[PDB]
Amino acid sequence: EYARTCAQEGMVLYGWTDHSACSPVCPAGMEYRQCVSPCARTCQSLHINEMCQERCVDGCSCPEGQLLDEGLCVESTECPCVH
Amino acid sequence: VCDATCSTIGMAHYLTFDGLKYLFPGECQYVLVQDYCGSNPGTFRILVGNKGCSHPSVKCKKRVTILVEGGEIELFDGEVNVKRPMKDETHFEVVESGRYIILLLGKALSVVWDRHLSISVVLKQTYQEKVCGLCGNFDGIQNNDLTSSNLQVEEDPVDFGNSWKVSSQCADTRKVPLDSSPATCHNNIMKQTMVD
Amino acid sequence: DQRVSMPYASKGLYLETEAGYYKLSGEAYGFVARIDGSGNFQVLLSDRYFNKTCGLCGNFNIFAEDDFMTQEGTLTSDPYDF
Ligand SMILES: *[C@@H]1O[C@H](CO)[C@@H](O)[C@H](O)[C@H]1NC(C)=O
Ligand SMILES: [Ca+2]
Ligand SMILES: [Ca+2]
Repeated sequence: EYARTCAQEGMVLYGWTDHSACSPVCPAGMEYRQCVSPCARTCQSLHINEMCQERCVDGCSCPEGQLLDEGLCVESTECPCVH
Repeated sequence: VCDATCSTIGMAHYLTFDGLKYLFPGECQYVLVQDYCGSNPGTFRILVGNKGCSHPSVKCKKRVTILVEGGEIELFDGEVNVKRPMKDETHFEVVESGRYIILLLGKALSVVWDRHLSISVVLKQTYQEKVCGLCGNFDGIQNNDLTSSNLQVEEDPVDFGNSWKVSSQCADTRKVPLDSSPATCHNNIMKQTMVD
Repeated sequence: DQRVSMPYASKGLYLETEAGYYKLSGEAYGFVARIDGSGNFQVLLSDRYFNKTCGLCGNFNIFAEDDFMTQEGTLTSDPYDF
């Protein structure tokens, strides 16, 4: 709680969970980042930018690649199609 | 060849350039028309966005964000707002004449807005299959205006516009059971004649 | 009472998931709720409701103290009967 209460005030903190020996729970494939963008580049997405100027939000997300597809992180090579 | 014209006739309908009325009730933000389509530079990205508009009512105010020449001029609640002015201001123009907001953006682009819901973007002969979006490709062929973002023709428009939403994690709209009577006129055959 | 799927967008309330955690946005009405995996409610709310909203999360004023004003309107010292 103390992490977020300082983040909301205009001063964010970084990497505090590295040594704290407690990470908040999240489903498989993802773990807790800090200040990830809400507009997560997912798989079935349209490559448009500079509309998501929203503020930065904490929460768990995928690795550097490994795009999202239906609540799991999957590698960008295996992006499906839909019909 | 003449100058084509999209439209948004009412809350949830769309008339393509080549001429194809279809039904698409959505509540997310959708690409009405753009130019960054396949193998092109990508000059302009007119968008459209509705809120509480799956069922037409006194709700459903529209929001429109048009992105041309590195700009961001947008409009809702009657007035037009510039969030980021664009470089070549020479082509910009705004003609608040009458009930409409006519709005030029270049040699071959124009927008019209009745201050309430309608969006009638007008394009010139310049493009001729350089665009895509909910208004289609502007090629004359009238039965390929359902080419989704994943490059195939679909038959059901409610699966089409779901391909063109910006936020890929908002709610995709629901395949409604087809019928000649909408919700209020459903099993209210009296009222269905006073409206007809 | 009818269980719906998710996402969901009726009546101007987009019920999404962000960063693996569930969100309920009401920007037309001025609030953003969410829950995490463990279960930790959060309510981001417009400055608008200053000298205004009153509930279990207190009035959006400045005074951290006075923000136990009961449903009658009574500054109570106890954080519990409030
Ligand atoms: C709050 O509203 C009350 C009643 O109108 C007024 O007396 C008071 O000055 C207001 N205080 C602030 C901080 O605006
Ligand atoms: Ca066409
Ligand atoms: Ca307070």
